Amino acid sequence: SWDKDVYPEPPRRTPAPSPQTSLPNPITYLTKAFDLLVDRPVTLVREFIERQHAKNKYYYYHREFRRVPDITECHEKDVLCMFEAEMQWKRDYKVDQEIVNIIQERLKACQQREGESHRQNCAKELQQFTQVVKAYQDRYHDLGAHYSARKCLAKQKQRMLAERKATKEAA
Amino acid sequence: SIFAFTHVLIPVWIIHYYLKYHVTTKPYTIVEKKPRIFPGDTILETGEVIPPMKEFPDQ
Amino acid sequence: MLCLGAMTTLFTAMCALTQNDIKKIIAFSTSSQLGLMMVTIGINQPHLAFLHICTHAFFKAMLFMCSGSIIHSLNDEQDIRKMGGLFKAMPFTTTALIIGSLALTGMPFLTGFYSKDLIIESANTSYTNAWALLMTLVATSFTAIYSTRIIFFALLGQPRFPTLININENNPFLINSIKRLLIGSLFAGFIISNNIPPMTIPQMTMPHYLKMTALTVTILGFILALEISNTTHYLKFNYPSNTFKFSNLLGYYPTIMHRLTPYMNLTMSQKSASS
Amino acid sequence: MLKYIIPTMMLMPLTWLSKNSMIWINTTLHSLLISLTSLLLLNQFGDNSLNFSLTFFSDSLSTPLLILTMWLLPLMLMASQHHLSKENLARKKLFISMLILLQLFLIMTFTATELIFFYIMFEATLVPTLIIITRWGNQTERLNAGLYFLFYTLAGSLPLLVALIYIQNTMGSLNFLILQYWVQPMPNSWSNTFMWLACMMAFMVKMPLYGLHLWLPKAHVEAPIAGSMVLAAILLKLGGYGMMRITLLLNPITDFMAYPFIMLSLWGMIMTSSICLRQTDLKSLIAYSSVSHMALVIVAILIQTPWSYMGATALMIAHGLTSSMLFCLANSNYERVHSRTMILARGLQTLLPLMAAWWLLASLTNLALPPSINLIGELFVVMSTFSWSNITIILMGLNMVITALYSLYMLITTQRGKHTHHINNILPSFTRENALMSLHMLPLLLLSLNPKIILGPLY
Amino acid sequence: SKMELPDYKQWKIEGTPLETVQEKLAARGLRDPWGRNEAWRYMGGFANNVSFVGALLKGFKWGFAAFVVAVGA
Amino acid sequence: GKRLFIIKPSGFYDKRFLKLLRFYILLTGIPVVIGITLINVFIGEAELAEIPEGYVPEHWEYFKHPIS
Amino acid sequence: FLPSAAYLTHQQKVLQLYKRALRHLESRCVHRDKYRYFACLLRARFDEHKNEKDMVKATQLLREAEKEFWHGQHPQPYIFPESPGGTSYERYECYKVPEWCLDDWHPSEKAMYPDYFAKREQWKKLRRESWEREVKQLQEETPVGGPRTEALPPARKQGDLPPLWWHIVTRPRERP
Amino acid sequence: GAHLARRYLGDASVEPEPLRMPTFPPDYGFPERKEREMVATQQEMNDAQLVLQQRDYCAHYLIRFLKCKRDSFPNFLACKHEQHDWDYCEHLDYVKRMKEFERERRLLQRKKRREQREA
Amino acid sequence: AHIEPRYRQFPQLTRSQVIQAEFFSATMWFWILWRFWHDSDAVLGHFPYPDPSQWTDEELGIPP
Amino acid sequence: SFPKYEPSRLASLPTTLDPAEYDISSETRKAQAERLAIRSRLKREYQLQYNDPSRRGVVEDPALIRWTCARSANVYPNFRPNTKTSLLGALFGIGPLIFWYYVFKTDRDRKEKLIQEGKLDRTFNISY
Amino acid sequence: SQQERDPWYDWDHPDLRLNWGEPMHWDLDMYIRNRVDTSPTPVNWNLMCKHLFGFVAFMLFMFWVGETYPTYQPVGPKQYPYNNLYLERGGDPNKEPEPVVHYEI
Amino acid sequence: MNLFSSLTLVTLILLTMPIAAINFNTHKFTNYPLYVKTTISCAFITSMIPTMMFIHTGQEMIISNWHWLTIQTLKLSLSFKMDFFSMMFVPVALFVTWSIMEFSMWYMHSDPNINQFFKYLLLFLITMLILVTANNLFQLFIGWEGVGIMSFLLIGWWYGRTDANT
Amino acid sequence: DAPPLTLEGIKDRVLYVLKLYDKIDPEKLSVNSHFMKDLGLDSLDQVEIIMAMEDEFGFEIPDIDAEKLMCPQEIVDYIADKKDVYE
Repeated sequence: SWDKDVYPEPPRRTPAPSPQTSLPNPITYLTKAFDLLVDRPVTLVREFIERQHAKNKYYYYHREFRRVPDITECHEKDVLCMFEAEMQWKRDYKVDQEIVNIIQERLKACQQREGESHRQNCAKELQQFTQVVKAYQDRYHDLGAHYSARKCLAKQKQRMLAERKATKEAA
Repeated sequence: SIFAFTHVLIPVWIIHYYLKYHVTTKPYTIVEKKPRIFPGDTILETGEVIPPMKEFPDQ
Repeated sequence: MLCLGAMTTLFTAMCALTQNDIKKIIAFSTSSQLGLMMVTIGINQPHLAFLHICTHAFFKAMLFMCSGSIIHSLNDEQDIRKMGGLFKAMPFTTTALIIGSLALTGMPFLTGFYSKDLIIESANTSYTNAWALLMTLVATSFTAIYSTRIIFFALLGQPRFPTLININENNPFLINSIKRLLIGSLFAGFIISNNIPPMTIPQMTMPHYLKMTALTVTILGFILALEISNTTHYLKFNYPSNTFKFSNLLGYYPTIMHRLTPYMNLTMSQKSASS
Repeated sequence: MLKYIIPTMMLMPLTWLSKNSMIWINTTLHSLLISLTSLLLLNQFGDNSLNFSLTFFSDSLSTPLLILTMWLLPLMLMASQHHLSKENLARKKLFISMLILLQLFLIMTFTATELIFFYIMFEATLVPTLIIITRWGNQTERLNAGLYFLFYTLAGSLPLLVALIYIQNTMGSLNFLILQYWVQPMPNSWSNTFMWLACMMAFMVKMPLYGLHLWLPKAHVEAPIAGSMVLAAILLKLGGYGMMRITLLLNPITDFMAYPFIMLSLWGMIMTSSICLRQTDLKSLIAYSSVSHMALVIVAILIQTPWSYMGATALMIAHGLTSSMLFCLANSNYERVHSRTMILARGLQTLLPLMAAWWLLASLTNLALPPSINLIGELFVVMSTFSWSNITIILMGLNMVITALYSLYMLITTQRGKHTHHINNILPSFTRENALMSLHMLPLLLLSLNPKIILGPLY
Repeated sequence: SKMELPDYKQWKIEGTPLETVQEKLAARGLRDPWGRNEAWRYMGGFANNVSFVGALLKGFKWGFAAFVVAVGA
Repeated sequence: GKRLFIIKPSGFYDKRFLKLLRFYILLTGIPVVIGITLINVFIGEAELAEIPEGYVPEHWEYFKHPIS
Repeated sequence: FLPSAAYLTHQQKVLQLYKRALRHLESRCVHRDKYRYFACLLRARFDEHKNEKDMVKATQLLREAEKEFWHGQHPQPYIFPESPGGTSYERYECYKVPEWCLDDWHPSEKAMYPDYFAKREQWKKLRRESWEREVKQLQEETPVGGPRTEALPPARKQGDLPPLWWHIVTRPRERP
Repeated sequence: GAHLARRYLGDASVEPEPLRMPTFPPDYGFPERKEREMVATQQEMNDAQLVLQQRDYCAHYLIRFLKCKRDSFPNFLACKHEQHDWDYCEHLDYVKRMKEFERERRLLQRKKRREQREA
Repeated sequence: AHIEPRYRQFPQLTRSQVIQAEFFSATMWFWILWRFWHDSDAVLGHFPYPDPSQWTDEELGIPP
Repeated sequence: SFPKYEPSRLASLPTTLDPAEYDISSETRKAQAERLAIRSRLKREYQLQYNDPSRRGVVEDPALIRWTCARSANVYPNFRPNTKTSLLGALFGIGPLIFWYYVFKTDRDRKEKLIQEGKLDRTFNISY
Repeated sequence: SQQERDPWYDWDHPDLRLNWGEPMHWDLDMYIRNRVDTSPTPVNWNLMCKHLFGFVAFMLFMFWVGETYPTYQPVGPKQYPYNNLYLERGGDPNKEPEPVVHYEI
Repeated sequence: MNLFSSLTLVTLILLTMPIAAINFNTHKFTNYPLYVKTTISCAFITSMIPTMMFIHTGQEMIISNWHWLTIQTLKLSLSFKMDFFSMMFVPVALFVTWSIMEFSMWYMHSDPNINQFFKYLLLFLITMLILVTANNLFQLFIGWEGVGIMSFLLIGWWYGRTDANT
Repeated sequence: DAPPLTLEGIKDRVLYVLKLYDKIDPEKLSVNSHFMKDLGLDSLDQVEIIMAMEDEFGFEIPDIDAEKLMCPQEIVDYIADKKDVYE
């Protein structure tokens, strides 16, 4: 499976039907025929493959890193300091795109689960989604295509400088 | 006859082997607008009734 | 939505007079049906339009297949002229065409009644545009009259077609196919229409001349096409009076646009670009 | 990539001392070995490029184009017999070794660190194609075609060198990485505009832009088939590659002086897609088709969006494949009827019942049928340009309509309906021609399955 | 392949529309139509085919008996 | 005496090319597909284990599929 | 515009207008009995003036007939669905494979059809067998310094087949 | 209709307009009449997943109707009496809305009538 | 036996096509009669269309 | 009976009513006879090129090759700069370009000043 | 040149309508059949275009006359339960309700 | 339940084997209409089942798999849905098209190129199905232009008759 | 899609429908009987005849060939040529 903290669901609910008819229920006949025709040979196939790979194993590890300090603690030129700093920043940009992908997956999940009961029990996800995407719009958006890391720093200085000057002369 | 239902069954077997295992291990995947429980019915897993709709009058 | 759909509906309804090709009649018929579905989306009513897709689908699948049976049975001559009489000669396909055309307009009351008249009732009980309702009403009358004309000129006239007739249905496949699709047009429209969860409000409360008025208009259209036929029985030869000429050249739109716009852009490609 | 360079130097003299009736199998087999060898490189991971001592590196701006060139070489070569078969063995060896040298300098050009080395290998790409198209162009103005080719490419490409020497002695050395790391914006003076205008104008001439695209169509109608495919696919996509390389520097003034070039390319795209509707000389329709697609590429490059660059490289790779194929089918038709004119060769539905399927599939890839990668490119460029100005989508869709119109007209005109009943010399199509068809299109569909490779460095 | 060709002057015109056009054009005073062709169109298994409401309303010649069965069941 | 000789252009060259094409995709299609089926029926992919206390592995064995 | 001559005649133009006007009345005039009425009315209209010895009267009435015909023609006339303009118009041109082909086949496929290919080979030997003397002598004997016509005379002089015949005889059967 | 003709061929003062309907207010002259039945149990109706413009009055019949149709599936024809009860409730809602329209018509007509008699 | 044409005469009819023609058309007509009597009352819409809403006065505080 | 059916650039005037056919002179019949003779001699030469068993290749049409060379590379001569040519080229070359360039000046000014202010729908406008 | 020249003359090219020796009109790229068909129109040209534009402009004029004069049955607004159906519009689930409850009629 | 998704996917996947069958055939078929008949018949009888489950429960679901180009903040897998419209539209189109297969068996009995005709018609069926199942809008565009191209070829079947390819 | 024809049968059909006509006679009627030469009828009725052949056999014969047939033998030959019916 996965981590149900990070890919959560609402709890499952199933109601019990109750005929009120005496046909009785042809789809029950068909799902029992499906179970006995299909579900047992598929289970035997996966069980054989389970044993055949349960003989011997491999492994793989998720790659982790150290931390280079920052771009701001490199000098004017620093060809080999900025290299580490900017590739670390670009890997953060990659993992951050995938964070936005995961949050949009959650939003689509709440849309398709709740049916037409949207605005009850999905406003939490739209709220946190507009939160995280307002952060992304503020930070990574208007930096063009030849981003390295330095334009992000210039946009950062520009944004906090404009907000500081606005709140100072309106304070 | 037998050629026809093996022509139908071997894609059922292949795609149901595919649709259980890899599709289930991928988390946000096949998802459902849930079945619609009713204020007189009960739950299969937990199990209790919802109280019914109230009095009728002028029905 | 509804303004454009009403424009299409009246345009093809006016356009489907004096169209001696069978397939072009059925084309203008299905364009008028899509005009009804654009008006149906002109009201906030998607599921009636979906039900109409289903009924229309079985409907004109069966209708094109009957028309193709006729056309291949007489050597692909394919036109209304030189085809006149067909009833009592293999009445299976004539039966097929009359079941199809009676399901057109919803003769009271069949699978074709359901979607089409729920559409006109929901359109009349709405905040509509005072013009689209009238255009769709006139176009339902006109689809009644060209359904009358395809019946009357394909089936019941004195037989006009050449000799050496090879009119043949010693054939299992066509009779099985026509069989199965008329069985589908009889029941499956109501079968699909009945047991769906209604995602709208059934209006159900219409005044005098607002619920039976669709059937009234289709029957008076049958009266109008009947008197057209009885005037056609005579021997008069009056002149064409330019509504007759407006209906033949398809409202002049395909003619004048396909002669004008391939002249403009291609002459400018000669003059500016290539030269 | 010196393990790609030195087998090309060890492939050339083998063809020289190859015996009679044995040049062909040796060259074809060893170029296919080079194709597997090229397929080994595709490794570009994540944050950086993949570097190699000073001269060499690889990005996805360069890796699919390099794979495209080395895959294109046997296809190029096997198109290039039966129209010099009666010529001399020595002249045949000379032609094949000339193409091998041209491939070598193309690999040199795509695997370049410095823009100076890129300029050297740019006009090294220039020189052999001249001799090829002017010698074997097989019409009375192959002279004029080679001459227009050489003078436009030199006379545009030349002040680029002076601007590159200026960037050299104002910023130190000219690695792509240092220019990622030592760049600084140059504001709206006038000399900044002139340096940007020189560099971008050299590349504009290479694209071709609409102001100077009379360069192309003579050099396509008056070339042999190998040089035709090289010229179109690898030279135009090499020009776009070079623009993508140089535009990392000089960002702040392209918003001020890119407005004429975007306009010129859009209106020229509309005019060129209109002019390749109504011409004769069936070969030239695909030439102006390539002009129209590279105009779309130019608009995509200069509006500076990551979506735009991904769609730009996708459109480059897809149009290179499709235009090379469609040139090869045009050469097949010219083998048949000895005409080059459009309205003469007709029929080809009764006759040649499966060559028509490859014509159809090529014209549907040109039409942007939706699994074609042409459509992926055009779609991303449309998204980016509607983000750019919110009204220029009308020119895009009008281009789309006219593009499908002329490509499908080129299909149904010559190859739908009636032989002229006086041609009476066509043989059924050779296995060689069909082999070139299934060498073009099978990698296009098998790239269309999992196309995450060919998108750009802004993946 | 024989065809056996049901022979000439069997038609002998007698037909209703062609008889009307002969009498009207002879009232005009010409008496010369094409004449004897389209009697095969105008008699045979032809010639009082059903009228317009009859072909559409052909349904209740078998539906009433089954409908009375449906009322009784 | 009714039947007639229809006139087709040819079949030989077309069917020969497509015969060679299907047989030469099938030539190394069967070993590759059967071999990768043997791979995922015998050797297995990997497990999702973690980096232990003070250990440095290869630059491979960070991948799921074994042929990768 | 015709292969025999250039001028049609006055009579030929009158007659072509007669056929076109009668066809347009066929298209106007369904149920076929009112057609017979109006068609004999048209025949009466052209036998109003059988005794016309004048010429300018005839051609001016012909021009007024073109006026009165274009005033009342029909937009979609019943054109026969095998003619050009009609519904077929080489509908079954899917298999009108020209017959200079069926000579570039593989010899096993030629071993499949032995006797027909022997007969085609002896027809082709007949074709080249009688080209030189007959056709060259007729095409240098009978033409004047201008040929000045398009229908060509046969080999009526002495012997074998009339000239210029291969792509007129060996056309497809129009039902392939 | 004909009320449309009266509104378009008379004057726009006395004849009311839809979509700007509540103009002379509720409890204008009421004898303490407001009940507004509301037997919906709206959270349970959220649990039943109904539609916008159906989360309204006359929907408990819709609840029972969907209940019998779900719980009795091969019955193509049985569940129609609760369906007609739901249609009868929506008929009562339609009569209610028409009462609202013609009440605003009568209020506006008589009040502008009286102030025109006094003016 | 096969099918044979004829010249200017009324064609031959095996009785299978006429029995399926009778069967299909008359079952349509039985369906439409059993649709009109037994169940609906779909042309007439199950509810009396009222007069103007009540024709009553002292309705919720009408102004005198 | 009718306004005698004017033609246009698209409406074809048929050869039924010219009406100028009917004033035939002897020189017009001589012209039609010469036209018939020219098509006769050209078809005769065509058939004699067309009916040999030893001919393998194409029919070698000179008219199509004439038209292609007259349309492709025999346009640049002849040519002269008139008022008509120069004005029409300057009106079809740079006119529409400067037109859409003005409208892109307008739309880019609107977009720049608009998001300079901050009244846009860019609460989320991600795919830059 | 192309919707004229009726195909019963039986010239050489069966679709190009050409007989191999002609001046080969300068718009042979465009005046062919299947691209531009210049048959003689049955009525006129100016009469055709003026009637078509008159009909389309008449339909647009009556579209506007319909748009200024709507139609409607005598029907009031709907009576939504939770104050014009809050909590399932735009949101703010516990912050700003506007209390307008319906009073019966 | 995974049964519902599995049967919808097999009703999609049954519409592939005739096309790859004739492309990989090399031994000539003559009962290819019989083959298309039985595969479309079983596709219909397996597509009536999930709609029966649909009206039996409701239970709407979407499926998605095999993502590619997850480039920016979006992504796209081959992803298609089954809600009310894509439930109760697909057996209608299948039933209609199976009858059209029957009528094309009889009507096109004479042309000896029936196999390429059925290839075009069945490929058109596939593409219209992909249009009427998808929720990813790019796949809707795929179905859109694919049925456009199939309409082009399937009108221009009869080569010659320049009215038709016009 | 298979009605076959013959020479003798289609000649009998053409002679049949010529015998059906009013103002000629079946008395002296045969295949070698010229229309304008020795049956005395007009060219107008001759083109009514060719109209009848077109209206029965379902294909337009050209207006150049509505001029110069004048006899039933060449009519049967021309229809057999247009329909390509030999063995």
